[PDB]
Amino acid sequence: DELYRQSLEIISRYLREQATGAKDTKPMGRSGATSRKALETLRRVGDGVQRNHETAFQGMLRKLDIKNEDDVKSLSRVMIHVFSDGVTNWGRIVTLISFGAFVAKHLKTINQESCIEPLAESITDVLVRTKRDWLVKQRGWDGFVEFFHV
Ligand SMILES: CC(C)(C)c1ccc(N2CCN(S(=O)(=O)Nc3ccc(SCCC(=O)Nc4ccccc4)cc3C(=O)O)CC2)cc1
Ligand SMILES: c1ccc(-c2ccccc2)cc1
Repeated sequence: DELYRQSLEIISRYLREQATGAKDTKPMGRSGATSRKALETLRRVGDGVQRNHETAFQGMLRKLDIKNEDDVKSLSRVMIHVFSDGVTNWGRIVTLISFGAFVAKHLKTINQESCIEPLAESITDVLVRTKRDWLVKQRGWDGFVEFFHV
């Protein structure tokens, strides 16, 4: 599925870039022009959310204590249910991705870099399994870039 593949492309690249401090220069797939604009957006908005909500993110990180792939697996099963409840908006979706980047930075600190790709997959699974129809209706990643346009 195309939407899953493009979402994972953006989400995995943003989480790994936040954790390592280096950009991925490997080519993107079809819709690469949109994925580059989505990453430019996440570098502005996602970095901003992590800074402005640092104390809440630290509290959530400390309580969840994600330190391995099994932790990511267990948490993704419950978060598919939690993320399905309540209103859907681009603010909620960028906060999920921003929290993923916050966790990815912590995983690099505890020498668990190998857990960033499964984390990006679970973030993508949570997002696409619960919001597929909303994402499609809101013009997908083009809609995301348009909503946060400066
Ligand atoms: C990849 C994986 C490791 C699986 C993963 C996936 C998701 C997350 N979650 C969820 C998404 N957020 S959010 O900040 O985007 N958004 C939220 C943050 C907070 C809240 S307040 C209410 C949560 C609560 O206390 N429920 C609660 C408390 C006790 C019992 C039952 C329910 C709700 C949301 C929201 O979107 O529903 C971050 C934390 C973490 C890790
Ligand atoms: C239900 C619906 C939306 C949110 C939410 C909104 C903004 C940022 C993070 C989560 C939480 C619970």
